[PDB]
Amino acid sequence: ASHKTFRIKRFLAKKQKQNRPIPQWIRMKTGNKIRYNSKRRHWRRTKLG
Amino acid sequence: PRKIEEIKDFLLTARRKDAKSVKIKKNKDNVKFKVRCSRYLYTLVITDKEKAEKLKQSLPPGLAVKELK
Amino acid sequence: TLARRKGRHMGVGKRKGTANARMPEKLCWMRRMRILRRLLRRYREAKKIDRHMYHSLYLRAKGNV
Amino acid sequence: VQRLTYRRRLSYNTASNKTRLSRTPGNRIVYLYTKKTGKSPKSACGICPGRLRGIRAVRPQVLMRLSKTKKHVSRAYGGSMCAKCVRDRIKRAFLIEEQKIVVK
Amino acid sequence: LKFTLDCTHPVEDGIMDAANFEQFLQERIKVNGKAGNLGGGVVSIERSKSKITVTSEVPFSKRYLKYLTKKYLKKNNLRDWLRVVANTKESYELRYF
RNA sequence: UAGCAGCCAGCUUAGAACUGUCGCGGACCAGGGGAAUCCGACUGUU
RNA sequence: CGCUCGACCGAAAGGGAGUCGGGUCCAGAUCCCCGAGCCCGGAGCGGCGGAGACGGGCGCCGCGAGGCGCCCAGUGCGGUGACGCAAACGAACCCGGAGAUGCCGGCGGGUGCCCCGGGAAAGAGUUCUCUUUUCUUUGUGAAGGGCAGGGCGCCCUGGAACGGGUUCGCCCCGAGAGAGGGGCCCGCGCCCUGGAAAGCGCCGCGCUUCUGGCGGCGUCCGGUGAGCUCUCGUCGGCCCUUGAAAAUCCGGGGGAGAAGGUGUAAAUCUCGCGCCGGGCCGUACCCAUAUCCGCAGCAGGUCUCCAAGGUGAACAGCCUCUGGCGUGUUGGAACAAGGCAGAGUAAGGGAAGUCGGCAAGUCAGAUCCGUAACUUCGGGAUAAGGAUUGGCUCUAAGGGCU
RNA sequence: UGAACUAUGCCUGGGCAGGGCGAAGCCAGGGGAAACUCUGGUGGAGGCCCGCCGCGGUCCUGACGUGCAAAUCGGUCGUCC
Ligand SMILES: [Mg+2]
Ligand SMILES: [Mg+2]
Ligand SMILES: [Mg+2]
Ligand SMILES: [Mg+2]
Ligand SMILES: [Mg+2]
Ligand SMILES: [Mg+2]
Ligand SMILES: [Mg+2]
Ligand SMILES: [Mg+2]
Ligand SMILES: [Mg+2]
Ligand SMILES: [Mg+2]
Ligand SMILES: [Mg+2]
Ligand SMILES: [Mg+2]
Ligand SMILES: [Mg+2]
Ligand SMILES: [Mg+2]
Ligand SMILES: [Mg+2]
Ligand SMILES: [Mg+2]
Ligand SMILES: [Mg+2]
Ligand SMILES: [Mg+2]
Ligand SMILES: [Mg+2]
Ligand SMILES: [Mg+2]
Ligand SMILES: [Mg+2]
Ligand SMILES: [Mg+2]
Ligand SMILES: [Mg+2]
Ligand SMILES: [Mg+2]
Ligand SMILES: [Mg+2]
Ligand SMILES: [Mg+2]
Ligand SMILES: [Mg+2]
Ligand SMILES: [Mg+2]
Ligand SMILES: [Mg+2]
Ligand SMILES: [Mg+2]
Ligand SMILES: [Mg+2]
Ligand SMILES: [Mg+2]
Ligand SMILES: [Mg+2]
Ligand SMILES: [Mg+2]
Ligand SMILES: [Mg+2]
Ligand SMILES: [Zn+2]
Repeated sequence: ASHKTFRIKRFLAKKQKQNRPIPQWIRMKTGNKIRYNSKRRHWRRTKLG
Repeated sequence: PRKIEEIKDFLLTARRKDAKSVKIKKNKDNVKFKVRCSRYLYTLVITDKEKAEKLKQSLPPGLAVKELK
Repeated sequence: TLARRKGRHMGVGKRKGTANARMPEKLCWMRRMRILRRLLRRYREAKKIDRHMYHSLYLRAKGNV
Repeated sequence: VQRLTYRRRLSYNTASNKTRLSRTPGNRIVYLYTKKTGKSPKSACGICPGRLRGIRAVRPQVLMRLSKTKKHVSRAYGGSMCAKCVRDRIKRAFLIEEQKIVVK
Repeated sequence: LKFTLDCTHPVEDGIMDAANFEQFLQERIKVNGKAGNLGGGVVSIERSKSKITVTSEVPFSKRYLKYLTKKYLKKNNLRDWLRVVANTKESYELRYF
């Protein structure tokens, strides 16, 4: 909600920075071995609790 | 804000150490002298017209004046 | 509304609420009681009736007379 | 006619979430949160039902910034006892102390 | 009390004329619920060169003149060509869009 | 002095004439009723 | 110096000092900018001003305005009173107040909204005919000063039966009414400071990424109402229901103490103003027929605030303005059967249908009449059973003010 | 390991149009020799009545029944100081 605690807001900040797409240069570095981040979550499909 | 009614009291508050500036608002029927202080904005409503210039020059030197028109 | 002021559109077939709902009987009693008592207090002030006849008419007005 | 809303997070009609309508210089009608009404002091006698007179009716912590003359009267028990019960305490104290002289 | 009607721009372009617009007011000014004889001599209308002045002793709200001026333009199929605007107090000018 | 004059203000009630094709709570809103038997008194609850 | 002291946690709807007006963004806003305040904490000089500070009694200089010595005062003052004055010392300890009391009903004061009257001003709409017409806009914050208005078992004088005063209802009076004169409290209403410079409305000019700026005028005069809400009061009703604690704040009692010896001192509930500081955390958005839960953009579920015009008893139903939307996970062409629904309609008969009046059909508002058996006397009862209802033109009755 | 659903209790908050019958108390006018009675008005009582939101879920054994829904939808219906 709008009323958050510092620990909850610090927990939502990390999950927001983990949900970023894989960098483009990582794909060429690994030779298309890691093409997409296998931990991408959607705010409608997956809930973090 | 406080409203001063006597001319002597206005010149007494305008010479304080915390007098920032005095603003002159020329209305249709009167003319107000708004001296800015640390807490309040004192205002002397002068209904007379010729008594305004006799008080505008009576202001102490060094106090910034702003004629609002 | 200008026509209803003259009585139009307010017949028997244009009413759907009780007479006590269209005009509260408790408020008609409150109006009249404030009109009579105000008249009795003006006659006593103007010395048209004494305080003894005022108190009799006051109780007679409190009853539906 | 405009339908105005609250101005704070509290969206319930609690005892502290009380508002009133004020007309702003911008020709608007907005809510203006009012403080709870104060109560004048009562007499220490516990008999007279009416409140005390000559004393402001504000909140408790508002009495910290008021002057003393705005919180009592110039009588003996002013601010804590009504005038009618003070003059009875004076007569009761004098008459009881007089019967204790007759016994000696 | 005293109101004027400035229509110099429309008569300069040759659209209307103050001669006909003046006669239109004499038959459509409603005084005391009637439009005949202007209620007698209380309401006097004067027509200068492309400038009509209306004077009377009753209040005679000025926006009634704008009500009849626009009523005159619509009658002459030029309502979408002029715009009755109050330039100054006690006045009413006719301008284009 | 069995009170009058001036001015202002609404909203209701009652009666009457006339009138339409006897239609008028014209849409909407809005209890079918009566005589009896069994069980539980009633309101409430599951 | 300390018994009420037994740590501490526990409310983003309880208690809880103090922020409001205008503007600004692609998204922020009582937080930013501008303007105007406020509260709390801080001071051996706490920085000034004012209060505490009012002087008397004996001799002389003296025919004087005043000046010389001693002695004695002075921790404010006014009012019969309620109580009022800018301040107006005061410990331990004690007492009390506020915080801090339910639900319901009636009435009154004030705002907001709605409505009415200006043959009001500024734009717009309509004009085939009529329409001085129709629609929109007409403003003031917190804080302080003043005044309406409301409330008061508050004071003084006085004295009551032919009892009087008084409410919609009540209630009140020799434990002292009515009347006359005062005091206090609430004032969120009005005027003023704020404050029009700003905000809206209209008009004109300049300008097209400094341009995205400058000017003019206006912001008016009243009315009430069984109107609707909110709020402040006030009088009641109900209970074998009595409808919270604490932080915190204040007053009084108390007179332990401190202050100086003739002009000041102690002390000041800012007492007029000035000086400094206010850290940490949350703050975007959705809040629900697509941002929550139900495996989903699920006809389900999920706590609240604001809430207009007409008809009407209504926050019912139907229609409209502000605001919102494209008909709710798709378009097109047909109108067969059979379904779901419109509670579609129907000749004559009217429950013969069926386990069964299932289904839906009749009745329905309101006014005026008229209402049995039975009963715990409360009821039954809108019993049952009749009449009236539109539109239009009039008449009669029900008010206020001078 | 669970009372985020539900059952009961406690603390602290919020909410419940418009109408109807109309009890005690009170005023007035009549009857009385007293006991005490009658009419009108007032008043606004109630696990009272019609009824909106709310809260419930009767009947159609309707719709739906590989549904919108692992219990929902429509009319009707109970209650609403
Ligand atoms: Mg979800
Ligand atoms: Mg009644
Ligand atoms: Mg409410
Ligand atoms: Mg039997
Ligand atoms: Mg049987
Ligand atoms: Mg039963
Ligand atoms: Mg705690
Ligand atoms: Mg709170
Ligand atoms: Mg926003
Ligand atoms: Mg301070
Ligand atoms: Mg002195
Ligand atoms: Mg002094
Ligand atoms: Mg001094
Ligand atoms: Mg409380
Ligand atoms: Mg409470
Ligand atoms: Mg009340
Ligand atoms: Mg008296
Ligand atoms: Mg003391
Ligand atoms: Mg937000
Ligand atoms: Mg959808
Ligand atoms: Mg078919
Ligand atoms: Mg069918
Ligand atoms: Mg048939
Ligand atoms: Mg058969
Ligand atoms: Mg059969
Ligand atoms: Mg049936
Ligand atoms: Mg029966
Ligand atoms: Mg409650
Ligand atoms: Mg019944
Ligand atoms: Mg219901
Ligand atoms: Mg329901
Ligand atoms: Mg259940
Ligand atoms: Mg159902
Ligand atoms: Mg079924
Ligand atoms: Mg099927
Ligand atoms: Zn007392």
